[PDB]
Amino acid sequence: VYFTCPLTGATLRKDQRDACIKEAILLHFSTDPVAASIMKIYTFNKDQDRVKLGVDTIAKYLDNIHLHPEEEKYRKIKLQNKVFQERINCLEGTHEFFEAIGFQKVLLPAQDQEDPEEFYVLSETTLAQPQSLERHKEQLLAAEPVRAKLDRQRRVFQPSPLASQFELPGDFFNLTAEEIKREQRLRSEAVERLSVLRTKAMREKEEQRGLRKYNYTLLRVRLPDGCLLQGTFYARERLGAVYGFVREALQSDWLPFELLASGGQKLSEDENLALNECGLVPSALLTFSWDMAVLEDIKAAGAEPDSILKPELLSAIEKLL
Amino acid sequence: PNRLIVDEAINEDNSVVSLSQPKMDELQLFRGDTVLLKGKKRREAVCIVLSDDTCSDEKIRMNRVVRNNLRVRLGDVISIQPCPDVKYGKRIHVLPIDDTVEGITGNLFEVYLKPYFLEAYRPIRKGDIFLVRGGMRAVEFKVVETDPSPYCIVAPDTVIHCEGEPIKREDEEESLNEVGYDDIGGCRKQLAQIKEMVELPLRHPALFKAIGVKPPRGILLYGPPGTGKTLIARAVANETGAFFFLINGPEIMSKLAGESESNLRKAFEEAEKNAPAIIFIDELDAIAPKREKTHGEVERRIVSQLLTLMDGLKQRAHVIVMAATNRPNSIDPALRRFGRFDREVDIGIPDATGRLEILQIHTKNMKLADDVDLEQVANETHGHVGADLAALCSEAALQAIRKKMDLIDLEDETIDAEVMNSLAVTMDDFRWALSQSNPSALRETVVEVPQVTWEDIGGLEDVKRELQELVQYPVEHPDKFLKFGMTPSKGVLFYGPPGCGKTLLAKAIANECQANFISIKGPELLTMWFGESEANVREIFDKARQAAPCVLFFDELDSIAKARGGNIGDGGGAADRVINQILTEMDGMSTKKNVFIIGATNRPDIIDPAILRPGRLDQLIYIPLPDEKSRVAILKANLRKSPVAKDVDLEFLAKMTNGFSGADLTEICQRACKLAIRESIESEIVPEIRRDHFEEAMRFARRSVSDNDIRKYEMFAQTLQ
Amino acid sequence: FISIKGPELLTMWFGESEANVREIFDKARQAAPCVLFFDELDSIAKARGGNIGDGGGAADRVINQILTEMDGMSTKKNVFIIGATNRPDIIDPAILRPGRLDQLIYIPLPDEKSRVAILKANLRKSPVAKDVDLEFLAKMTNGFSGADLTEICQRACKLAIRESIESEIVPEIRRDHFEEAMRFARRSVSDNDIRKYEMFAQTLQ
Ligand SMILES: Nc1ncnc2c1ncn2[C@@H]1O[C@H](COP(=O)(O)OP(=O)(O)O)[C@@H](O)[C@H]1O
Ligand SMILES: Nc1ncnc2c1ncn2[C@@H]1O[C@H](COP(=O)(O)OP(=O)(O)O)[C@@H](O)[C@H]1O
Repeated sequence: VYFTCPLTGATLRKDQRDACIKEAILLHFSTDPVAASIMKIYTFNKDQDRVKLGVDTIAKYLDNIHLHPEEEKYRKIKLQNKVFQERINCLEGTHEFFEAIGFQKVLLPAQDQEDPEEFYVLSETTLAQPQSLERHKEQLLAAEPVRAKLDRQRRVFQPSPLASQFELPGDFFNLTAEEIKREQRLRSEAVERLSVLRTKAMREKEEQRGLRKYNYTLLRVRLPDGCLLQGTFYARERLGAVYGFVREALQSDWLPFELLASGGQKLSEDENLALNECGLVPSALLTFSWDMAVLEDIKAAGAEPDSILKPELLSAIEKLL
Repeated sequence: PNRLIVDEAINEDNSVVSLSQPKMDELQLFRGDTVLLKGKKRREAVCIVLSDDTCSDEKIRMNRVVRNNLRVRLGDVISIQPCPDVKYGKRIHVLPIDDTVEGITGNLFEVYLKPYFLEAYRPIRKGDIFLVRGGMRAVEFKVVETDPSPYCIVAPDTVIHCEGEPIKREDEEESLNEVGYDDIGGCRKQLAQIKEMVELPLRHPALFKAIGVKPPRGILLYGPPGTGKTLIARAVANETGAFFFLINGPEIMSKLAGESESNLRKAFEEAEKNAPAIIFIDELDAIAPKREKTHGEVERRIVSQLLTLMDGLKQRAHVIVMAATNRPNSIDPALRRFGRFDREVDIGIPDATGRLEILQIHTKNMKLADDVDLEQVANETHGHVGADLAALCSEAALQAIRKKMDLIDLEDETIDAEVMNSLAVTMDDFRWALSQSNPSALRETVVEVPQVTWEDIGGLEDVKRELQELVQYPVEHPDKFLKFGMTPSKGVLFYGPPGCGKTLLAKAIANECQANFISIKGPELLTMWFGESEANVREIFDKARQAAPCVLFFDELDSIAKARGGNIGDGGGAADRVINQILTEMDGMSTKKNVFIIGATNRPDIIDPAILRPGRLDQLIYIPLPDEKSRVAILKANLRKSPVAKDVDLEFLAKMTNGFSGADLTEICQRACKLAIRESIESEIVPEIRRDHFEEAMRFARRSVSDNDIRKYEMFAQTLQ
Repeated sequence: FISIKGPELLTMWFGESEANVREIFDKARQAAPCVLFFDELDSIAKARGGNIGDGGGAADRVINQILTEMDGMSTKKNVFIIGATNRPDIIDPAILRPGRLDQLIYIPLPDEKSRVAILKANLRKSPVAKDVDLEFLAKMTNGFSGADLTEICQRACKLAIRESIESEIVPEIRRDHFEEAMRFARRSVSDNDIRKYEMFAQTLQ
């Protein structure tokens, strides 16, 4: 399977994903040090429950100085604190985040010991504008691990009427002895399942067997010109990637349109829901229609909408047989 | 290949079928793709394919409308052939079926076809029959012209035409408003039992023709009127295609001797001539009443004629006989002898879930307002049967009709579709109808799955485990019980101080198992004793078997012993007429009946000791008063549904209320609730229960179990261990 | 063998259908040779309150019909009638007169060798480990009846089942299962009742 690194555009295989993204996040520090540290915290650390605990504790330290910027006791985060040591210091990229959002790493004398302790001390440059840390806190809290983009491998097809032309033998409708035995047994088993006394745990042991089959999905889009557009997505990919996928294939990527789900339910581009939450996993057909703002001009002018996609993709149409 | 067995659907929509995902993956079609289904007589239908978590790999789930278009029935096989070449339609001409458009006029497109197809993108093929519901009418249409052919997808830009006389239905097609399986709400278990017993001999008789074993001959349905006895039998006949011959008591009993028998045997002859067929005799108790109650020629001769006609079923191949009565003991027992009516099914009374489903069936054609809550209605309609819920929906509709029709004033033979389209039934119209409706099954005992779960019982963790083990271990490890020659226990007695959860424990195990809970209380045992009607105990045990899986709970086993004096005593002892029948029936219960018998008493020293003999209530569980942590759990459970202020210290209260049982801690909670209500009402003339209300509530509640009673209960428990 | 149990005697008494006694004896006459066993002869006396009850005597509708049929039954029919009761002090003494159940046998609690035999017989349905000392157990269960020795056997079996099931979350009943059962099983006849039974047997000599 082929993937694209969302930070560099490099083509990767399934095994090269973490190696390239990790390096791209370290390179990203030249463009936005805060965004690079945020990606480093979620992407490098596989234990996401510990990542969340470290992020919440960092958010608290930033709120302390934000709410009381006039009190110097909130300017310094102690790296030897019993909470910091377990939640923040155990993660890769949290030290870089503090430096990126205006903290300096210094050694200060302890209030009761000769040995200096490690602190992240906020500088005057960022302390003068508390709204800077407030925005950086929100950027970290809303973050997630960086995952390589699945290569969509967009394809266009033309259904061939010949696929629907087939005559069956008359005997195909004669129910067999093997089918009859299963139907007769299922009738007895269905009554036995309702008649038997069983606890919920014994029911779950069998019921739960149907819950784990898929992690990817394939989508098809039915275009008004009779052409079929297909591509591949993560089972958890956002609806916005399907709209972007279609926009890339359209002859005019800016021209507004709507997509409908497999049951006719309209999906809005502004609804950032996962494909497994939209009911489009492991597979679904979506219906394409131009926005009313577009259809009104096409119809009013008497135009025939005889072109939907780029000629660069249409030249590669395969027949469905 | 690519052929699946037709089964029932959950999604009622007429343009979609559901397959098991592995078959969609082998056919390389996606959810929402349009496919053709190949049916009988060189017919096909076009639909959208989805999937669910209930369809088997070898099955296709489709509703009645799709099966009728393919001229197939449940149990048949069809082929699936994806048709991605389907194009969008430009013009489609749809006309109604005359059988459903009578008495109604106006613009059917604007009311029915337009919202039905608008943004739905349903596949349409020439000749398709589909149903659109609304305006308290179910109207079906046929497609007569499609510009693309032979099938297309409707789009918002498709021209929809509708001009011409209504279409007369073909004689080979059944109306979509006929009774089918989707018209039955509750009693799914009973319907499944009928399917097994009836569909086999009518669809596949060869399993009995070539062998010395005969098929089932007759099924007796019983229960209160209005529960679906005739509904099930009719639905089965229509779904399978068997001819339905309807017989009833009054029709035969109103006739003169000689004519009555001629009409009865003629129906049997017609059932064979038109076989496969089902002969349904309603009000069987009127055809065959107890002989000692009548001496008429018609009542006695009709029984002999029916008895021999039932025996004639050996030759009347593909014919089965069903009957309906009120109770299994209300008919001449001759009909229940070997052969004849060999099987029986107890329909019972729909529970809260079934009542909701029944209401949803009746409202299929009704426009409901956003405030209508049918689940709330189903919970209020205790004691009602489907016949009463049908009347309830009708009365609610009639109230809404009167309110608007007084302003519409349409004086003609037909009613406009538009004015019906805007007619909605509100929650006030259902509430009004509820106040006018009167349940027909309020006298009979209602048996259903209880809503009490384990989280509703504080403490007693070891008891919760034992009750679960008594159900899981005898069935997961039968080889180990056989290996050591042990028979699993089929009952338990609960004893100890009152108000500790005896009843809740029996309900909670039934809840988790989704088993029916049958509650027998003191007054019921006393009624049988006082009225010398102990024979009714046999009916209680028989209901437990029919209700299986169920828990048969005999509360207040000492109610009669106390009525006879308890501590003093009349002229009898511990045994009485009612417990003697219970003891006799208990000996007949098997672990294979999926019935668990639970008893409870607050005075186990005065109950017939025979009930504890091996083979009966062999398990004995002592329920002590709750400890400190359990009392807190009880308070939290009692307040689980109420707003409680953060200043309320439930652990503090539990530390003081040392002698208080769960029932007594509930009194404190409810007192604090009542105090909070008074405070709120007086303030209007606070929104949560404050500590002050709990502190006052604790000043009025008292422990119900004294120190003397605690020692009495503990000594008994130690005596038996 | 014809078995009449308490519930049948109580049904006839409570329902005023003591005439059904004739059908019971008629079965014995037609089933001959047979043994006509009337269990729980005191079932009605106990249902009448046993020790307190009403102010009347031991006679009732059902025992009167039984005694009548007994007198009308000849030994020439090869029918032998056996009765049993655990409370002979509350049954109609008429049944003990010559011509009725005039032979009396006292059945005490099993002795040391009998209790061992009972334990061995009751365990014939289950695998038992070689370490189980049934003679030691019988020596301890001095006040136990045969039914109470069954309770021990059943408890030890159920304990073996419990442990066996838990091991999958054992192949036989081990000494530990019987010793543990000894802490849950109890004698059904108290020391006061044992002396009452012996003193009653002594009173009858
Ligand atoms: N279990 C049920 N499920 C659905 N509808 C029911 C049920 N029981 C009764 N009904 C409804 O109540 C009415 C019953 O009247 P009827 O057809 O005479 O049958 P019966 O009197 O045998 O119950 C029908 O309108 C039917 O739809
Ligand atoms: N263990 C318990 N946990 C929670 N609530 C209890 C408990 N025991 C009793 N109650 C309260 O007492 C009330 C009566 O309980 P119930 O089981 O009907 O008592 P009984 O079985 O003695 O009649 C219930 O509504 C419940 O709120």
